[PDB]
Amino acid sequence: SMKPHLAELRQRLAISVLAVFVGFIIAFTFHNAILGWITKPLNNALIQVGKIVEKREMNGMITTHQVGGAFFVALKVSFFAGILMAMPVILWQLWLFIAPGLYDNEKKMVLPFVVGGSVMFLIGVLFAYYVVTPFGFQFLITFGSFLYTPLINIEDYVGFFTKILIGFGIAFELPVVAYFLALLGLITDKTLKDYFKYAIVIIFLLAAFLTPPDVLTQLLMAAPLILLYGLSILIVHYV
Amino acid sequence: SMKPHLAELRQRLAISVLAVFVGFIIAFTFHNAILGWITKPLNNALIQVGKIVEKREMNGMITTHQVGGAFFVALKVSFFAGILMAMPVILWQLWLFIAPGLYDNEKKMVLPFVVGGSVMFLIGVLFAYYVVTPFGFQFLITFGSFLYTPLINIEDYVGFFTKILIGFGIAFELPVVAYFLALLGLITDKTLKDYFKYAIVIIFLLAAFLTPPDVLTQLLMAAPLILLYGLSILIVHYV
Amino acid sequence: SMKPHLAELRQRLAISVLAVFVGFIIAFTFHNAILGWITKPLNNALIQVGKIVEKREMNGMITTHQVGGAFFVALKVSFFAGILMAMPVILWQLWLFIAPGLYDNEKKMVLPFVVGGSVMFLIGVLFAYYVVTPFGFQFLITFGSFLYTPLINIEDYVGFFTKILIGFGIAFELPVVAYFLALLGLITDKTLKDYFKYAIVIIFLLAAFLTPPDVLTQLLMAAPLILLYGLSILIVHYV
Amino acid sequence: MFGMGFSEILVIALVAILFLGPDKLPEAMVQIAKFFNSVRKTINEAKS
Amino acid sequence: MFGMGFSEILVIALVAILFLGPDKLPEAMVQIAKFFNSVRKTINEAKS
Amino acid sequence: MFGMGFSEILVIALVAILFLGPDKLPEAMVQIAKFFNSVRKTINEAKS
Amino acid sequence: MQRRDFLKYSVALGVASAL
Amino acid sequence: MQRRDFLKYSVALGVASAL
Amino acid sequence: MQRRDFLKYSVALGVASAL
Repeated sequence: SMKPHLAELRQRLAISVLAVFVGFIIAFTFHNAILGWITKPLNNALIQVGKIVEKREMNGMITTHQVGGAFFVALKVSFFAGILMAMPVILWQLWLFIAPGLYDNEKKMVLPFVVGGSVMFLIGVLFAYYVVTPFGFQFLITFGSFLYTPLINIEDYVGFFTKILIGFGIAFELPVVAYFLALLGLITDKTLKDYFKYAIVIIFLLAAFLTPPDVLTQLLMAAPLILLYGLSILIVHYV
Repeated sequence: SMKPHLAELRQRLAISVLAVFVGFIIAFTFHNAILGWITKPLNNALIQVGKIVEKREMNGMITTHQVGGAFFVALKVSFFAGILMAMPVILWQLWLFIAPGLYDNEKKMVLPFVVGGSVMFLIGVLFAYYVVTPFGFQFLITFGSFLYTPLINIEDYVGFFTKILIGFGIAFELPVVAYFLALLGLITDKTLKDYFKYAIVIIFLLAAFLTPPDVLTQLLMAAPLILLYGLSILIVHYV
Repeated sequence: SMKPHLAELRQRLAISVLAVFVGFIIAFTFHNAILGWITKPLNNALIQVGKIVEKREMNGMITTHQVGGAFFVALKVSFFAGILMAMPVILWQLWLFIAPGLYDNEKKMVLPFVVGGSVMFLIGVLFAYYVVTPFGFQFLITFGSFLYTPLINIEDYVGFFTKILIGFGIAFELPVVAYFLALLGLITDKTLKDYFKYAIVIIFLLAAFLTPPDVLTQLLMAAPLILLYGLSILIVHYV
Repeated sequence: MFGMGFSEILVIALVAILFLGPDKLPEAMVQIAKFFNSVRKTINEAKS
Repeated sequence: MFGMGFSEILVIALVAILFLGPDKLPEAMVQIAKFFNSVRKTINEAKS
Repeated sequence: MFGMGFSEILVIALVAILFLGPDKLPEAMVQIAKFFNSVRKTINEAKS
Repeated sequence: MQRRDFLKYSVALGVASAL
Repeated sequence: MQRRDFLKYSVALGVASAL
Repeated sequence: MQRRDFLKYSVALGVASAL
C-alpha cells in the first residue's frame, strides 16, 4: 500500500543525492577559495593580535594537528558547500513530495515563510561573517594573548565557524518568524508570555541537543535563545 | 500530593542556583588569579624540562588551539569556582530538604561523615596540588621530552587538572570513610575481603562511568581504586 | 546447569588475560622501539615536505598537546602490542572453548580460514606500513602545506595509524575470504550481485559503527568497502 | 544520547522545577506522556 | 549510540530507500523484525 | 552510553566471570535483576 | 494509504528513533 | 505523601534515567 | 546444557547488549 509513495521518495531522494554529489564536485574543484574565505577572518584577527602584542612588549598561526586534517577539512568544506548548493533542488523535491499531502490552506503559509526564512538566513550568515566574526575573533584571540599562544588548528576552526554562521542565521530567522506569525493574529504578546515557562525548558532541551554533554556549553547556548525570545516578545508587542 | 514538597524543592533550588550565579560572578571577576594558580605547576614543569633539555643537548609552552578556547576556559574555571564556593549553601539547602525525611538516627551519622569528608577532600586537593602535581607533571613532561615537543593546550589541561584534584580528594575521603565505618562496628576485615568480589566489578563500572569509552583509561582508573580498597582493608584491620 | 561451562570460560579467560599482561610488560619494556617504528613514516613525511617547502619558498613536527599524552600513548602502544602478542594464546583458548561446541564439519573450514586470514592480515599491515603509509602521509602533509603548519600531535596520530593498519589488514582479508568461499561452490558471481542491495546497507552500518557520528567519516569509510565488494565480484567471477 | 549528558538532564529538570513549579509540572508531564502515547498509537496504526 | 549519530541513521535510511526501493524494503524490515524476535526467543529460552 | 563503550561492557563482564566465577555470577545477576524489578515497582507506585 | 498518513507515520517513526 | 517516599521515588526516577 | 546452546545464548545476549 506504501508502494505508490515509496517510489516517489526513491526518485526524489535520488535527484537530491545527485545534486549533493554535483555540488560536492563543484566545491572540491574550488576548495582553496572556500577555505580562504573561511580562514580570512582568522588570519586578520591573528595579524591584529600580533600587532597588539608587539605594541605591548616593546607566535600564533593556523596549524594542522592531524596528518589527514587538511584533506578532511577540505572534504568537509566541500560537502557543506555542496549541501548548500543543493538546497534549492533538495527543498524543491521535498516540497513536491509534501505538496500532495497538505491542504489547500497551508501552502499559502509555507511558501512565503520558506522564502523569508531563506532570505533572512542568508542575511544572518552575511552579518555573522562581515560584522560579527571580525570583532568576535579579535576579542577572543586578544583574551588569551598575554597568557597563551594562539596555535589555532583548522579542524576545530571549521566546525566553530560553521556553528557560528548557522547559529546567526537561525537567530535572524526566529525574530522574523515571530513577526510573520504575529501578522495574522496567531501569536500575540500575552500568548508569548504564557508559554515562556515551557519555552525555557524547550530552549534548554535544544541546547542539550546542539551542544556536547557539557553543562557550560548548554547554558552558553540557552542564553542567546532566551535573548531571542525576549526580542520576539517586543516584536509581537509592536506588531 | 507532591505539591507541599515540590514548593520546597523549587525554593531551595532557587537559592542554590542564585548562590552558584553569585559565585560565578565573583570567580569571573578574578579569573586571572585562578588561571594562574591552575597553570603554575604546568609552567614550572615546562621550565624545569627546558632546563633538562638544554643540559642534555649542550620549545614547549601553554597554547590555545581553539579560537574561543581561552574565553571558554575562563568561563569553565569561573563556573567550577562558583560551584565550589556555593557548595556551603548548596549542601545547607540540600540537608534542610532531606533532614525532615531522615529518621532521628541517621543525622548523627551523616553530620560527622559529611564534615570529615569535606575536610579530607580539602586536604587531598591541597596534597595533590602541592606534593603530587609538581612531581607528576615534571615526570610526564620529561617522559615525552626526547621524542616530542610539549605544546600543552589549556582546554585539555584544565580538565586534566580538575580531574586529578577531584580524584585525589575522593582518594583521601574513601580511606577515612572506611575508618569511620570501621569505628562503629559496621565493617571489619572479613567484611572487606568477602565483598571484594563485587567490589572490583563496581570499581570497573565506576571506571567506565568516569572515563571515556577507552579501555585503557578504564583500567588506569580502576587500578588506583583497587589500591585504595587494599589500603581500606588494612585500615579496617588495624581499626 | 551452566556451571561446567562457566568454569572453563573462567580458566581460559584467566590464561588469555595473563598472556595480555605479559605482552604488555614485554611491550612497555620496549616502548621506545615501537614508538619509533610507528613515528618513522611521520618523521620521514615531515622531512620530505619540509624539503618541498624550502624548495618552493627559495616548521612542523611531532608534538604533544596533553601533559600525560606521551605516557598515555606509550601505554596505549604497549597495550596494543601486548594484545597482538597474546593473540596466539587468545585464539588458542577461544578455539579450545568453541571446538567442543561445533560439528565435525565446521572445523575443517574454520582452520584454513583462520590461518589464511591471519597471514593476509599480516601481509596487509606490512603493505600499509611500507607501501601505502610513506606515500599517503606525504600526500596528506603536502596537501595542507601552503596553508597550514603541520604540528602533528602523537595522541591522534597513534589512533590514525592503528586504524589505517587494521583497515588495510581487513581490506586484504575480505578479498581472500571471497576467494576461499568461492572455491567450494558456496558463493558465485550472481550470488554476489543479488545481495548487493543489503550489502550496501550493511556496509553503511559498519561505517557508522566504526566512525564518529560524523556523516562524512561514514561515507569515506563506506567507499573503500564498496570498492572491496566490487573487487570481490571480479574475484568470484574468475574463480 | 546523541551528544547529551546526564548533567544536562539535571539542568533541564532544575529549570522545569524552577519555572513551572508546584503546578504546571504535573500537567506538563501528563501532557508529554499523552503525546508519547499518541505517537505510539500512530506507529501501531502504521504497523497494520 | 557507541559512536553512532542520528545523521548516520538518516544516511542509512537514504541508502535503504534508494537501493532496495519500493519492494525489498518491506521484506527487509519484516525479516529484520523476525530475526530480532528470534533473538528475543533465544534469550527467553536461556532464562528458563 | 554517556561516555561508555561496548568494550568496557566486555571488560566488566570479563572481571565478573574471573572473580565471581561459577557461583556468585548467577546469584549476582539474580540479585541485580531483583533490585531493578524493585526499582520498577517503586516507579510504578509513584505513577499511581 | 494517503500522503498525509505517510507524513504522520514517517514523522512518528523518526521521533521514535530520537527517544 | 511523606518526605521519605519523595526521596525514594526521586532516587528511583534518577536511576531510571541512568539505565 | 550443551556447548552449542551456550554459544548461541552468549551470542544472543551480546547482540542484545548492542541494540
